Amino acid sequence: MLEYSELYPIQNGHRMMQSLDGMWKFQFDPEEIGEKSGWENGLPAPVSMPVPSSFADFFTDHKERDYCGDFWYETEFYLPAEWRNKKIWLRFGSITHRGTVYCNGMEITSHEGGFLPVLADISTVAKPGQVNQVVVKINNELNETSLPCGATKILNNGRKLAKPYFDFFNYSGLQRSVWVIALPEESVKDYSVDYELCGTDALVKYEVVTTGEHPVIVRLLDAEGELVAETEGKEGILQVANAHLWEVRNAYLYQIVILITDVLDEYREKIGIRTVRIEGTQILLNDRPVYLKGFGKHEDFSILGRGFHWGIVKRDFECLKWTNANCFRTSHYPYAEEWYQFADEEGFLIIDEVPAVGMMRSTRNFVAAGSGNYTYFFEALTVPELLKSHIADTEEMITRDKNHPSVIAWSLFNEPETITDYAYEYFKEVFAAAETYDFQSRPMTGAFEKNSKPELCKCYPLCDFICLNRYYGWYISGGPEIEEAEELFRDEMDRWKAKELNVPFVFTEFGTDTMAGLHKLPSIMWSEEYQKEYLEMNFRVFDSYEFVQGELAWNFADFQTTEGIMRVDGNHKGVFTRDRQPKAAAVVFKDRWE
Amino acid sequence: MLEYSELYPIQNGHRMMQSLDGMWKFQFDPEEIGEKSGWENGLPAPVSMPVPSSFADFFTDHKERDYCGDFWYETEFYLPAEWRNKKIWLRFGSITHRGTVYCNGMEITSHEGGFLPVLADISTVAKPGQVNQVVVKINNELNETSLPCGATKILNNGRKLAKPYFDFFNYSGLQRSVWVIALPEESVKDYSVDYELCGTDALVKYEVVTTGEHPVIVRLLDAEGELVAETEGKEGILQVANAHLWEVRNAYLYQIVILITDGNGVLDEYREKIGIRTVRIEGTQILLNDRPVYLKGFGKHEDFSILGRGFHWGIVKRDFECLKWTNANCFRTSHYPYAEEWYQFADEEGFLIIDEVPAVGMMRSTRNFVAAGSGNYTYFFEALTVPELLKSHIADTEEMITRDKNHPSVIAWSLFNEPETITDYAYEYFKEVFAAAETYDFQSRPMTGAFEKNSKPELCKCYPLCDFICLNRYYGWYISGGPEIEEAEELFRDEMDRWKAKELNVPFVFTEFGTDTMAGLHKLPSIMWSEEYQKEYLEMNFRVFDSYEFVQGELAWNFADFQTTEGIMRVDGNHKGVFTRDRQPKAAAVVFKDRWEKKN
Ligand SMILES: [Cl-]
Ligand SMILES: [Cl-]
Repeated sequence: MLEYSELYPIQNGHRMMQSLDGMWKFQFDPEEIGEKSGWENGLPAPVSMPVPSSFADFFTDHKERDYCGDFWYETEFYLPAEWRNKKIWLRFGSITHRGTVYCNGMEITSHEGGFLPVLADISTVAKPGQVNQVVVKINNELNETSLPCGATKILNNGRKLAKPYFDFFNYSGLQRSVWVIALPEESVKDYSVDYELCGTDALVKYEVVTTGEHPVIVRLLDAEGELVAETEGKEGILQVANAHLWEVRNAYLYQIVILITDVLDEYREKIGIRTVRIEGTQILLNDRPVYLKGFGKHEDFSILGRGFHWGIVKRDFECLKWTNANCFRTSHYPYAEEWYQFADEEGFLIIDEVPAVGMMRSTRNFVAAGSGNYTYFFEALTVPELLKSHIADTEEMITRDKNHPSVIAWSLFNEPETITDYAYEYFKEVFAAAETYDFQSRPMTGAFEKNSKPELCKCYPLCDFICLNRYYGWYISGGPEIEEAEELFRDEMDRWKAKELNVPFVFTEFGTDTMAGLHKLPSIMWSEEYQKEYLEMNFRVFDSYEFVQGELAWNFADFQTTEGIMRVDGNHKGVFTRDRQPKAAAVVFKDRWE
Repeated sequence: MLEYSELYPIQNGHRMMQSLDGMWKFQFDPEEIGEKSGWENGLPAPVSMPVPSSFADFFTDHKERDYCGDFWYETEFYLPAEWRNKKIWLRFGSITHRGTVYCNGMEITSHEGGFLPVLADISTVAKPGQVNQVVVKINNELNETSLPCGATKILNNGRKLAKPYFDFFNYSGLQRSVWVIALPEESVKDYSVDYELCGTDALVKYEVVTTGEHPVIVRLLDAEGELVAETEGKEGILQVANAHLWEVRNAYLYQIVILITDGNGVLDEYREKIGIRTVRIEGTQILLNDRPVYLKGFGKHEDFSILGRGFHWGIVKRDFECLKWTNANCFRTSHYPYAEEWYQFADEEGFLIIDEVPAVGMMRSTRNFVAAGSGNYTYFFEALTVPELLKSHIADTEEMITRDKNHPSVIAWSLFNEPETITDYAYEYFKEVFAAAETYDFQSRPMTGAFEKNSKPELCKCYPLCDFICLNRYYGWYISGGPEIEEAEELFRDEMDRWKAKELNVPFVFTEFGTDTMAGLHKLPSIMWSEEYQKEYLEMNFRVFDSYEFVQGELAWNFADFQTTEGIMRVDGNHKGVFTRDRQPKAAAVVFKDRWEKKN
């Protein structure tokens, strides 16, 4: 279990917080001489770099956009003098992909994983009342011992080029907000809630972790601040009579309030009373079935790359609502915590995905996810280091996101090898670990490439429901062969039906690249009309199987990828353009999903 | 003299700040009932709204995008206990266009002007160690008594529709960051610096304004932190030996430090970075640090996909990397003061700025870009609304100058863009604006504005007031375009020959010239709207500029495609950008890069 708290920062009497967002100093370190040359003390010749954002798309030259290797940030903040006697942490929403944090010259901690928060305890070096310095050494290379997976090519000048095993640009930097926070010396470290429904009434079971021994009181407030339940102890049950349940696209948020007393700490968070259970082939939310309708997405916008902005969230949610979606998948990595906060208010359902993408050794991975070629990926001697990373990223993800009502499943892989017992052994461990970290035991899943065929795949028995990525009519029998493609699709769904697994299937990826404004009569692959015809055919197949309980189309919006001959300025399978405007097919979803 | 400080917020022991950026609560008020119905105490049915951002582009239906009238924002912040016995202010970078601030139920203050900071003293109503509430009524209508000017149509169902007299979309709301801050009870309110060059040495003349009577000392620190000058007094001269001047695209910044002292103690401390440099017009020449400068760059807009005018540092970083690749040294803040961060960063990068008050649309026309050369006068400055418009024009000027005057990057004030000037009612109007501006600026730096074609040499009455003359011309586009471009050139030269013959002996800058250019539209031979036509229009206008000794700058229109109100002459905004709205370059962007690499 973890040496820090994953809880979002708040500001009350006992807990303080100050934003470090703004313009930082930035400098590339291509010869990797920073540590030995005093950069922990300040950067020798930096530039200005916005935070949060991704560094790549600001520059005007290739070597800098495509930089791969070591690079540094530095900034300076004044701590209020009133934060003596408090524990003081730096909280980075993310450090992509790995980094060591230095503060006032001292190395505080290093982290691996570029999509989950990083906590640095600077209590012993922070100078309250004075100006303080923070310096972060970051690395954005890809390998097969960390997620997401890939490789690093050295070119003739010795400069490094990222060669990912995934299909999305390797944005990196400090992409999410950065805080400095003050906690009490005895503090709430973690807590977990589970829900039971008793007719109209409800139980909120909870457990609490603290950095101390003092008694804990837990209060639960309704939307208007009035009290509805109170229990003493670090373990308890809250009784909410005539409970107001969090519903799909109709949220109700209670407020939990955790206290440590003699009052030493207070933590407050919005939660939603709802239950998630798989009965047979159905997904039950509050004991009634739900059908998932929505999109795979990316944290991706012009200029900012993966940088968080609230304006992107607002628009992306006003578009999801306009299509009448109810659900999205945080593909292929946990998002910024603000996305889940807002999903909670709006009643969207989230499949939360750990970044286990790239577990097949292929640099053009999307044509290759149906080629039939096994890459011997889980037979290699780096696999134990990889497994340790994957489990640690699952643990940090679940701890961070488990108390959001919108999060209803965990996706623990996208398009890996599953056709050999080497991969069963691997994934069995991962699921085992995820089952222990989630106090609610909500459904665990992953998304399968076409190569994980019903006859050969070893891993679908680990899944509570099964997610399929399928491109019938695009990478398989596309264009004039599109009727062959429908058959082949039905052929496979027939074989899955024949297995009588009695579990739900969700299509988590299907789509066509579509250039906005390419019209052709008759339609051709890449036009707007072909996208509509494609979707109308996948819909017919989905609607032919009682156990298909969900469609998450790929993608919500055009996004940026590694450049290559099959990628025309990124990936054009969006239903919206990258500036968040709808292609002709968005209307297809809107109508179907009403 | 203003009842508050325009000084950007800092965080030291004496001064603390807290950001309120985030999701605020938002609610439209089409019936205009919020105050009588208690919205000052919280909104009844809100939705969430990013701050900073313009609200318009988030929504999916026209009624909300095109909303005009009253609308309300609300949030809640915790004030640390330790801020008892401090003066506590809310500081909005901007409230667009007018608004009334409420804090814990109480009307604190009102403000008119959508593009400069709003300061609201909440010291008597703030509750430290408790959670506090802010609520703002905003109105984004346009009128003829405030800037920028327009009108307001009432549709048949009672809906208000904005009808601006300007060519940009009427984005509005809380478009810039918002802070709550704590100041000392005796604080630095204001300061001003002027400079004189003394060979290897330099003088920094200054003056400080405080809110009490304890004494001031002023320190000056070089770039590396070391003390290079010190002076007691609220008015002084700092003596910098072996000064590092601030130079175009080669910036050096000192830190100035202003203390209010209680003998051996410190009451207040303010620090800003500044840059020693001098600006002077000598004849037809624009002298920076005693050498001539040719202005090369762009008129810009605070504009970006989804965010509207919302401020983001990444828009800044990208926009400056593009300006550097272009080899520009200049830009004008058309047509309103920008977020302060823009100027802070121009100081680090050494760009020259022309700072523009929002005095645009002073001529009644709703399709006003076909009408800046039409020849039709609209009696704009004889209306009885004009004395009110003058007062808020001066008020915005004083507020812009007080805010921006200490940036090295700011070399001149633009006080109008394309107004009617062919009339003595207009001379009498602008004599007052300029007289006002002269007083608020401690550096008496150059004042100008930008003239439409309508303001001909023989008819214009306002160019005498200008230390240099900015022209917006579109010969080869709105006038005599496409096949007739040969004629557009002779017409252009004929106008310039008349300016020449006046022998005014002042510098002329071209602040607008451009062609709508659709990215990707290629024609051989070229046609108006093709990328090829943009390049040729430009090569033509450069030949004209270069024929006149007194032309000393060229700011092309626009850096980037930007959003306007819609209509038949506007294909999803304005397409005179040299870059796209997503900040990639059309073919005429290298025309600039090459010309400007090889100028000075
Ligand atoms: Cl290059
Ligand atoms: Cl509509």
